Amino acid sequence: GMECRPLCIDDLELVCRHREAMFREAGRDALTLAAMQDPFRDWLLPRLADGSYFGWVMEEGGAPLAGIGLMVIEWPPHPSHPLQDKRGYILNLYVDPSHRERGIGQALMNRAEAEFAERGIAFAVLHATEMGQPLYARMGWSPTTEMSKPIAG
Amino acid sequence: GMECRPLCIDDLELVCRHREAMFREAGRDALTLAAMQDPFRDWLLPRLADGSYFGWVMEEGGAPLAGIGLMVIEWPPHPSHPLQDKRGYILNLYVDPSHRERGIGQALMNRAEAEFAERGIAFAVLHATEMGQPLYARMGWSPTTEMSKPIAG
Ligand SMILES: [Mg+2]
Ligand SMILES: [Mg+2]
Ligand SMILES: [Mg+2]
Ligand SMILES: [Mg+2]
Ligand SMILES: [Zn+2]
Ligand SMILES: [Zn+2]
Repeated sequence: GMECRPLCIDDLELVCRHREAMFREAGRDALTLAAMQDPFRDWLLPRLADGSYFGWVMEEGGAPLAGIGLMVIEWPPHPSHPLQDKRGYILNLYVDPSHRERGIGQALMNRAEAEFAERGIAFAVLHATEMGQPLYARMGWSPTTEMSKPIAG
Repeated sequence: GMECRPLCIDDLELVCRHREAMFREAGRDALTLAAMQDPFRDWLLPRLADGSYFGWVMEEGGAPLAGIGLMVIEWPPHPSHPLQDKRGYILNLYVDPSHRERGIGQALMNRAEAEFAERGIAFAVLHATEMGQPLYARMGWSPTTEMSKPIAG
């Protein structure tokens, strides 16, 4: 059957694979993801260790098919969370391509949101792929007013 | 004349005033901003002190008319900055209502972006108000795929 478990330190490679696959499928350049590979792994390692990167893995008979990441990031108190100097952040949601008609992505999102609730977090954000956006909207997520610009990059 | 200067620790109250005015004018609830007031001030104080919140003030004959804030936040290496575990963040841009036809907002944005360039930052983000958005777009800023959801808030 299908079971969910918390991420652990031994999931380092899994998370890196999920991140790359998610971005590749969303149309990011393979060479850019190759440049990101080692920097991301080096970033993730200590944060799995100290729990600042947490999340959940969905497994079929013990084999990981999907994963999600979550963080609680420092943020200035804000009208969406006037009393809190933090917000939730969801990242690296990836579901195996042959297992996308089973509610896995929604199940992992539910686990992530529930974890934020348990932690008393007022407000959360994520950066969607075009593929994920309809699910997030269905689940009560709204587009923000964020904008971006390359500076030296 | 009009002169720009770096923010200093004595600008604590100025920055808090700018933040409130910016959000009020953007249509955020006055009561919510009132709830944010003390938490935000307490958050800002040590960060002005240590430079993690930096920025610039525009003055007319020594009287502050406008300000902008900038931070370099921790972030996982990402396809928009594959080699860097950080991104630039711009916040609290406010211009006195009687001085909005003078290019001040664009001038402060230019100073902020140049500061990020000096610091070798690859990529930056901001959260726009509807009022600011046309300027940012003119200045080469693009909407992101960020979405948000209240959790316990
Ligand atoms: Mg283990
Ligand atoms: Mg954002
Ligand atoms: Mg001073
Ligand atoms: Mg964002
Ligand atoms: Zn299966
Ligand atoms: Zn004047």
